[PDB]
Amino acid sequence: SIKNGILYLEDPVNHEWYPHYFVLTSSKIYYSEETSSDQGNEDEEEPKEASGSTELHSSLEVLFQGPNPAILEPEREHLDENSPLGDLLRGVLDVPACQIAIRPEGKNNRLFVFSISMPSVAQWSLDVAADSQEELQDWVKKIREVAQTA
Repeated sequence: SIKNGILYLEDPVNHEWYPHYFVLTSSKIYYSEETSSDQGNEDEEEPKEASGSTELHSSLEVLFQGPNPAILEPEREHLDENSPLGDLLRGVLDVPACQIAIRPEGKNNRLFVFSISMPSVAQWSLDVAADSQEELQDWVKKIREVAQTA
């Protein structure tokens, strides 16, 4: 995961720019719709909860899982750790075999839009736009940076 942000894309659902999540790996491109899952595990439908006269409550253990809690597993660093479990990739592609094409005049009120296309897949043509003109230009350079090193 070298790059991560909210990149736009003409969704086939309504054929229009849609702000969907986007990820960039050293040698791959991922994308998803982003579900409504975000720590939504604190609301159970029950006839009111009830606490007893017995419980626990320690301290100093929480701080041992704050400042970089990924140190108690010296197996891999800056790698695909818990990727296929705590993210669930919806889409994937190969970045080291495509050709980007910045477009200073996409369409439908979109001057900043770079269209992608691989010369060895099926004459395909993708389109993506970044809110920040910098993120857009920086995104293209990255695709070329990972492609030039893969």
